[PDB]
Amino acid sequence: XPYSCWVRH
Amino acid sequence: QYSPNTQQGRTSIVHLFEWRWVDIALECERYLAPKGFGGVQVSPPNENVAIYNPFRPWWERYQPVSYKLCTRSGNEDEFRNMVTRCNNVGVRIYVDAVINHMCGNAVSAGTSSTCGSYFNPGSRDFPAVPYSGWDFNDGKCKTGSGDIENYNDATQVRDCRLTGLLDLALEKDYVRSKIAEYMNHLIDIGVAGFRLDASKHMWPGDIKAILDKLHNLNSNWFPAGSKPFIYQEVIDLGGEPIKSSDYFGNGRVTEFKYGAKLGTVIRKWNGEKMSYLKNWGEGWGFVPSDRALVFVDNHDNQRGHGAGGASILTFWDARLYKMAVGFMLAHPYGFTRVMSSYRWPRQFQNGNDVNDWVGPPNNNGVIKEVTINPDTTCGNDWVCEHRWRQIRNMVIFRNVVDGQPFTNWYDNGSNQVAFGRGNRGFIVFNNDDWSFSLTLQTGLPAGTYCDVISGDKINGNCTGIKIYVSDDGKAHFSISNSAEDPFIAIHAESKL
Ligand SMILES: [Ca+2]
Ligand SMILES: [Cl-]
Repeated sequence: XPYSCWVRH
Repeated sequence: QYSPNTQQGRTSIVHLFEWRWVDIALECERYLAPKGFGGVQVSPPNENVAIYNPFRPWWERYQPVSYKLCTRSGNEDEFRNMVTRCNNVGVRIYVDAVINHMCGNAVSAGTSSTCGSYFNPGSRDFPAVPYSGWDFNDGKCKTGSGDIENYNDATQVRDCRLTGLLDLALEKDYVRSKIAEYMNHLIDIGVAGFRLDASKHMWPGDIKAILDKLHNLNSNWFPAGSKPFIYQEVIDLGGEPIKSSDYFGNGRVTEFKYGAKLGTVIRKWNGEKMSYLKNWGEGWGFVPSDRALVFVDNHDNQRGHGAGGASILTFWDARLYKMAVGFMLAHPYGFTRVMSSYRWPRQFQNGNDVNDWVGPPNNNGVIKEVTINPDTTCGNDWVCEHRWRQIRNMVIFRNVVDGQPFTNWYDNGSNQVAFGRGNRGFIVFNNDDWSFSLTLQTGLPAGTYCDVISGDKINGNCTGIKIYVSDDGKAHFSISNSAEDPFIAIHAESKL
């Protein structure tokens, strides 16, 4: 998703 | 809200991604103004969470803590100083407005924020605004997790938490008024418009209700009754219930199909060819030209995980990237934004870059200044694409041909194409695996023209290739497929 898939970090 | 409010004859904006305010102020004076740039999109200027694992990622700036103008880019004084100095040389400032949400619901409470403000996400307390739990959509969202779970459901996309980011209750007048107070502070400082981050996750009518509250632009720099330029970030590639056209009442929208399609074409992927660009624009299903903000890459999808994935061209693919930016800047569709990036240690594992979070060049979290190298590029690992001769000169080309019709199209049925802009500019691309040697109708008045891709016009001299246009408007062009930059551009102000 959003912000270059930030949530996976 | 549709007009950029740039000075007469400036037609592009540049995203100085994560630059410090003092460096943007200097850049306005030393480069952007003399070279004809219209304006600067700045990183969000409001206080955000300081995230230390991973160490200070660029996207911490999309997790607000307050609306104080206090960030790693600088404080309110430096921000005001930048906006005044840029406006005073005719270069506008557009602000990245993060108004859908505050920070992530799982962030630890405390003062790990760029101005030291206290905040507590678990208890929904942002006393520096102030926001309380009454100001968020926890009671409005209908998903079990409280997060956005299904993008076929336009309601939860708007009322639930985007990847856990606390979703502001934008229907409440109090919240609209806090946001408008923030944007009016910026307007009165002198900003010319706003990028509305995450606009898909806001109701079009809530956006309208916030914009209704905004002042007109600062009357020291803008004509009376001027309205902030609004461009809304909506990623619409089709197939979803939310359409970017649902936002046309509020301003322009980002056209993310533009760079995704142009990247696949210039890469020659999926059976695409440059000759197919003859009908580029709404003929490819894009939004109307007067509602589009276009770009080859942005700060997000240049990291390869975004809208377009690996097809997006970036500074890492410099040779094709210059061609794509050149086509974009020459073609009349849309209002153009050019990216200006920083380097990071890219490390792909399974087609995705595990370092795509890395923030701007820094010493222990303090952003490094932009230094100007002797060849007028940048040091300290700022890429400064907007200073590349091939890109800067096409920013100028677009100024020179502004208003002129797309005309004199040629193609070889493969990847060698050309076209003119009225009688003011002509551009020729060779993306085939053999040379392009052909006489073309240019539409331009007879004479000698400096190719502004390979060189520059200085005094009455060219530093690169020269093109000879005869009385019939025709000119011979030779472009090897091995050429460093396999395209040539000439225009009225490059004529000797
Ligand atoms: Ca929302
Ligand atoms: Cl964007």
